[PDB]
Amino acid sequence: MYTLNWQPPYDWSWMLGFLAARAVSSVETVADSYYARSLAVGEYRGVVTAIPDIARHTLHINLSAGLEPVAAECLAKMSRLFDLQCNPQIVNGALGRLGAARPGLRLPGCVDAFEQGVRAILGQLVSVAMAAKLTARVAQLYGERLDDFPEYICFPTPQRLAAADPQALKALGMPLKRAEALIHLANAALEGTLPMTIPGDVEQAMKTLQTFPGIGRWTANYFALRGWQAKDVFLPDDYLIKQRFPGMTPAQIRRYAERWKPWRSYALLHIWYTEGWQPDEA
Amino acid sequence: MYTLNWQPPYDWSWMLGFLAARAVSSVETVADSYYARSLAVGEYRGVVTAIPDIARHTLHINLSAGLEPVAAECLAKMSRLFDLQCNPQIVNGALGRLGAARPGLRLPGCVDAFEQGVRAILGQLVSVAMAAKLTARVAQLYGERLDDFPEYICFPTPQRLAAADPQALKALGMPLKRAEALIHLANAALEGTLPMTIPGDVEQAMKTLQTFPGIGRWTANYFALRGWQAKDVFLPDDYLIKQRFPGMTPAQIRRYAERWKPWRSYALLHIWYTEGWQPDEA
Amino acid sequence: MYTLNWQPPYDWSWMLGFLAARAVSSVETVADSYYARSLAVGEYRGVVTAIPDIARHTLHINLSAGLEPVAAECLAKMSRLFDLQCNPQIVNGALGRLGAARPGLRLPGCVDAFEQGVRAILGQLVSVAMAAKLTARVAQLYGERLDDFPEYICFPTPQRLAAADPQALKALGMPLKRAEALIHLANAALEGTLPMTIPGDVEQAMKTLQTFPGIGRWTANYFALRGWQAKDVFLPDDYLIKQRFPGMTPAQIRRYAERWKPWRSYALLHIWYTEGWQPDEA
Amino acid sequence: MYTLNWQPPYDWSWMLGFLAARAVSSVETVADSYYARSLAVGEYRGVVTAIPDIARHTLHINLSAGLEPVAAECLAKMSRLFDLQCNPQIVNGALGRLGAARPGLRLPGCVDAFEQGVRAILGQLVSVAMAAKLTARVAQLYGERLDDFPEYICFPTPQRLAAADPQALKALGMPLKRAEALIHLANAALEGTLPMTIPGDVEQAMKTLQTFPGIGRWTANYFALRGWQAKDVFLPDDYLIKQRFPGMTPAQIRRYAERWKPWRSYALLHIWYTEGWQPDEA
DNA sequence: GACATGATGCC
DNA sequence: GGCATTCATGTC
DNA sequence: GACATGATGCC
DNA sequence: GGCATTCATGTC
Repeated sequence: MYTLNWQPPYDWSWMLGFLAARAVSSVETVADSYYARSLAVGEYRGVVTAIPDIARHTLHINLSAGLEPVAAECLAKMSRLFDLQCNPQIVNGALGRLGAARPGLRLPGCVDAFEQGVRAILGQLVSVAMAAKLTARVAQLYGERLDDFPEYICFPTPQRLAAADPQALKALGMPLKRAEALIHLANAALEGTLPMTIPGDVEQAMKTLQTFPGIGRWTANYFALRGWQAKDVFLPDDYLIKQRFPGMTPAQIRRYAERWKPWRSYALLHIWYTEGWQPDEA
Repeated sequence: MYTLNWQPPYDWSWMLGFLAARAVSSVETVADSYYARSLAVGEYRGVVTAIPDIARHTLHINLSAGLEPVAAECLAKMSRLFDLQCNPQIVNGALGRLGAARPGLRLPGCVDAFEQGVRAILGQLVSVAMAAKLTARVAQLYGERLDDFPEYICFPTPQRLAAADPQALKALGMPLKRAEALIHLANAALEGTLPMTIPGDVEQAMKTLQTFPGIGRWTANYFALRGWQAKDVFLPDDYLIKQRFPGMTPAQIRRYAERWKPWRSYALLHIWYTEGWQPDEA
Repeated sequence: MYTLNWQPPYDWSWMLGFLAARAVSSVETVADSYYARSLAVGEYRGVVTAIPDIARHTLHINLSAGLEPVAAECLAKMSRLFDLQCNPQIVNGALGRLGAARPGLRLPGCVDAFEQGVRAILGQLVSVAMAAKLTARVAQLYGERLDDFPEYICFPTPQRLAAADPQALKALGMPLKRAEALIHLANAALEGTLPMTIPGDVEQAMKTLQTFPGIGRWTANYFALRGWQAKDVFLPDDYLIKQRFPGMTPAQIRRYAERWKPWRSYALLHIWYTEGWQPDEA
Repeated sequence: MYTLNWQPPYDWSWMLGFLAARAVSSVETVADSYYARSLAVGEYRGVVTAIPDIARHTLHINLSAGLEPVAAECLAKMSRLFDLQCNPQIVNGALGRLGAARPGLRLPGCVDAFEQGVRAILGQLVSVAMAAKLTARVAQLYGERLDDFPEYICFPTPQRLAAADPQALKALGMPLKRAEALIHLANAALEGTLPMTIPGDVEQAMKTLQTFPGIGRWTANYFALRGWQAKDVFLPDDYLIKQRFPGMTPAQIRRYAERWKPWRSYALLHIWYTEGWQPDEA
């Protein structure tokens, strides 16, 4: 139905793969040729299906009737998730060989910042597959199901988690703190203290976030990257990044990684996916 | 040449009219058959042009190639500006009579909540034409002209206005406090303190807002209305509203307005743009 | 066994009577000729007895054995409780006829600024009789008893009230918010944010107290008057006072009292205990 | 004239010796057999003199006519300055070896928390001698010279120092930050933010003090020691202490010292005054 | 990983 | 010594 | 109109 | 009485 353009190359397998390693049971559905999920925009809802057209470097988007009144915003969310805006060779041109291996690499964003906020928090300490299982449990319990599509369930809204009880959340399998951090986050959402859109001054914006309970500099950096699609942010405290720069302290990794300015968010993703990348043997 | 749907009726005359009176030179163009303006999404810039198609119950939108990478968000910004989600058959069924004469009414939104904030402030205690000239100045002095279309100019981003001299602003015609308020607002917009999207709790959000220098309840409400497009807001502190509700106080008005919940914003528009209106004896 | 003299006149039947209506059971004993109470200065405990020797305008203070390692401090407390520094000449000369009735009128302070804080808050709304009852109940629940004087119980420390259960204090006959105030006051005392001695800028000090939950303008003034023995404070928003100035709004009364600087506290006392008194409608 | 009791033993030579080394010209006078200094309690000023009576186990204290109205408080201040409450049997008993050679050791207090704070600040980084003359200059400038005894000047009041030009002090001989520190301390004092008396939670009060500009943990501690006469503080950051504990980080010294509570303040002193002192190797 | 705590230089 | 910043610890 | 100040009910 | 909210009122 609706269609959006992107600029070649676009590694859809990599993107669809990435999104799939984090897909949430009953909220998302990832296939080799399309991504599909529940979606809410105020009281409006339904399902969004995105199908790439490698041939016409186009992305087709289908909305269920429930979402039609807000079609546009839906489209905007998808474009932010997929990073259509990305001009692959402006980025690659500044990343030399670091990306040469896969020039179609895009920044996996999100369809909702609050959700991404919840996602980045449950991702603390644990594995990607576990954070997925976890987020599913939280969704299963606090997320509202679709009348129109039973098989689907909407991601928990801010006000549903705000009223949630720590003990209940904790029960799902997370420490008491993690749960409280989630209940705080939802309140800043209702109050509009959590930026749902990429702020002008990202750093300051991030600092503000780290004052939030349960949100450290890692949670803040990663959220900046996914929730805001911040393109020039690196992660010196990331598990892997540590293991990718063996023998270095957070400020040398940051001080090192600052050579990929202003596209560090991309340099980060490349390093994550270059199987055996060791800093330049110089 | 994209296209967006809308449910009829839709008083296009009324809308454009409303947008024309407050149109800012170099920034916006409003003809009786189309609306066009300068737009900026981050660092992407160009010019938007919407052309209502009454036959099709459709809004056509063309995009300056400089905005094609971010077409989706652009389309979303227009849909918010024109209130494309509105199911009038629902709103009017709710207000009954008050909206019987102008069933095609829509809430005139904005293209960017920050811009609309600036606009709200510069709209304080002055005629519409007045403010649309004051503002036009600001956009002339702190705006990013386009190369693709020199004729237009982008609204001042928060970074260009954040680092502005109070006197520099004041000198275009506004108390110093007013120039100060825009400076503040601009800051919250850099550290994500200014909610760029309708928050869950709009009362709370507004209350917070009010602590912002240069912002009172009137400005908060008008901001929530145009900036967030909140549908159940009313301005009992407004100049004309006082006139429409003779000898009645903010409180009296406010609760009389309670009869229109959850669509007090539409009710407002109907009363404003309906000269000679007056409350009942019950 | 200890003497501290005073300048005449000194209305003792009035001082004691006052301290009598407000006397707290099991903590204070007040008769026609002497005053006695439990007293604790840190880990030092014991009873204090005050016996005025009108004939030789000297006050006889006796101290239980446990307080002797801190006699000086006890004496100082006793002297702030009885306003022995007062110079009847200066206040009465400055006041004129206002105090011609009772020149021995003194400013009744306290023995511990925290205690007084707990009294002031409790002295809220209820009658003086009620207050003493309510206060005594708290002392019974949180006070330290004395081995040598089983009939006496020490007034509760901040260390016990900070740890108090608001519901426990509530069950004693006070609104939840009122108990939440005691606890806050108690905590303030622990971190040292409650002035235990008259502060350089009484005014600013008081303004800061009002920021405390539970403390309004009245409590903050009555605290300053009794707890710091500030001599130039007035209670324009007090009950009885309002009666003393019929038809006058706090600001009026208050503008009137300016005529008494800097002995407004003393002024207040006389006007309070001069039943007839009325302003000069000139 | 007045007499205060003290429990034996009391090493008067050491005590008077310690005050002497830090005696401030025109403020204090220290001699083999007595101690004298100016003293103002509100608008009551005069000179205080303390003369120990080894024979009768007592401290004699005379006050100039100016302070007689507030004499009891002068006695209390003196009792705090000379630690008259101290029971050597208790402290020493518990302290063991440490206080075995000089069992008459006492905690040199102060006669005014504020002044003491000032002293703690001015005494930073420089030698006891510097601080003394440094302080002296401050007193001669913002002080209140006594008419009855012109060679004496009352240590400057908060209101006075709060309103001093930070550059005037810089001139007296101190960094501009050491000066703003005084202006700040003085403001806190004007409004009651500076605990003029020992708090319930001494730990929490010190933590708070360090927020004060110019005040660190060292000062915050030294302040709790002399200003509040806290008996359980240690100074693991003192230049000399670090020397008495060679090759031990503050946290280590700190933990070792835990063996002297609740009298770590005394232990400190003892240790301070023992050249070849060193912790037990085991 | 969040978070409190413990271990160079500058001015 | 206060103060800023960057490692390095160590529960939970 | 924002924004100080003063001057009715619900706890 | 604390306290949040409301109706003038004067100012910039």
